[PDB]
Amino acid sequence: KVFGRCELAAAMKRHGLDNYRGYSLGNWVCAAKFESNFNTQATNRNTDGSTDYGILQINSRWWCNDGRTPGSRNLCNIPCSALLSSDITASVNCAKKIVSDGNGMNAWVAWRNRCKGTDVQAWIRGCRL
Ligand SMILES: [Cl-]
Repeated sequence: KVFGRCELAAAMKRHGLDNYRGYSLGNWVCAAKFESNFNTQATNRNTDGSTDYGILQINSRWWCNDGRTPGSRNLCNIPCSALLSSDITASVNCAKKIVSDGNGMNAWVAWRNRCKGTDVQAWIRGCRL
């Protein structure tokens, strides 16, 4: 599922991401944009052999099990495939754990490099929320 900008904003708000750990809704939409182009099926392998999954590109090294990242963890206690669903509940719930681990949204490189310090509110402008 490829989300619309406002469709995704609505979904994230409904799942309680707006100002979660102090991150306004626009941060999350900006992050999803540059991480996955709003595409729940997005996947990307990285150097250590781990894989990033879903609309928020959650990594198998720590957060989910994909059966092919030896010595990794599964801190969200989910199969990584669950992160590829059209329903973002799994991704959002897992994201909540990640942004809570002490490093905030810096855990998402795309957010750090492309959303942080920008006018992130622009990402939810015009949306019925
Ligand atoms: Cl991540």
